Amino acid sequence: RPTFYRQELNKTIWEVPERYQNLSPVGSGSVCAAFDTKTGHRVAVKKLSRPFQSIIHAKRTYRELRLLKHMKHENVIGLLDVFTPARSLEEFNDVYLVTHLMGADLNNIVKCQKLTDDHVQFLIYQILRGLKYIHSADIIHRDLKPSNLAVNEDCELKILDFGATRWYRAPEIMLNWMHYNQTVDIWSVGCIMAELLTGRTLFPGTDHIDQLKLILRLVGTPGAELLKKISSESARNYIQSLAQMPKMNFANVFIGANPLAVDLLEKMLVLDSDKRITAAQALAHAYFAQYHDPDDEPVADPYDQSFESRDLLIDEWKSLTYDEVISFVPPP
Ligand SMILES: CC(C)(C)c1cc(C(=O)N2CCNC(=O)CC2)c(NC(=O)Nc2cccc3ccccc23)s1
Ligand SMILES: CCCCCCCCO[C@@H]1O[C@H](CO)[C@@H](O)[C@H](O)[C@H]1O
Repeated sequence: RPTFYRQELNKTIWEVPERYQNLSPVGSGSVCAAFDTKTGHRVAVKKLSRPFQSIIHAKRTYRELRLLKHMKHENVIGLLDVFTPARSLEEFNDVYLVTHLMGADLNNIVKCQKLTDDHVQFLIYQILRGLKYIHSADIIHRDLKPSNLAVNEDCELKILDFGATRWYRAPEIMLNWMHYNQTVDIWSVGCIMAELLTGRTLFPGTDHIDQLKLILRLVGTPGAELLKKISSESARNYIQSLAQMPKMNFANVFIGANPLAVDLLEKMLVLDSDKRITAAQALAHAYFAQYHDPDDEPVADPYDQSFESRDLLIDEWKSLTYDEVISFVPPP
């Protein structure tokens, strides 16, 4: 066991190994940047807020730890370390996770640099590559947005989840469909891509219903083929009295853009989730001809998420979370 030191950072107590120094808050869990003396690199340390307060908190803590231990891909957040000051299961109450610090989020980059077409190919390529991996573990992000995309000075990107969101959300989620295929994530990529291309938020909705209104103005009101799959009688009625609205031709909307980028956006921003391109299919799209390597777009090992169906006691989730802290093995 290492030697821990304590310190208070903005009305929070932080107890971490001496390994990590120069902690400075960046987020509120809450997150500090820090300097990892063992490598010389900068890290982000997340301290879980109240990890075992309820059964539901306890399950989310275990969820995040299990997920982060599983993710081993260049374009997805990965765990460098996980630690607790606690000397035993009965003492266990705090959880800290450590990852490589990337210097900026994509939101930051989009505001005072107009990206070139080459930049858009590389940034979206990477989000797709990391998504192919996440999806191959039967995980859905569900909140992909520029603030969840950490980017370095070489514009290398990783997907994470800090935890409006609305501007990037698939319309089925905002109408609580409850099913949700993984292409809800592809909807988000289409919104991100549009905004990388134009400099402007695609669907800057003011609230929940304005969000859907703006979405339908671009993509059109549901076509017969979509309406045929709608099981809920209310939904169909809720839909049939919004404005009878045409799909816009995206070629007309994203004026200056590479026609291959317009094509790909048409294949992402389809209302019917069944007809949206998959991350794997997208990686093969000619827009990414300069980046695609089918031998280097890997998939995840199988991910057991049977815990998701289980209704356990706090201390059960807590001993499970403790087990995973102990079995952690750092990357090379
Ligand atoms: C991208 C992917 C793989 C779908 C993630 C899911 C979650 C997650 O927690 N879950 C998302 C799904 N929903 C929930 O129930 C929570 C679990 C992540 N968690 C984090 O990205 N955590 C962190 C965020 C910001 C800073 C960090 C610094 C060091 C370590 C981790 C950090 S990333
Ligand atoms: C008024 C706005 C209408 C939004 C229509 C969203 C339809 C999304 O697409 C649907 O998603 C489901 C997965 O959630 C699938 O089961 C359906 O088969 C598919 O058609």
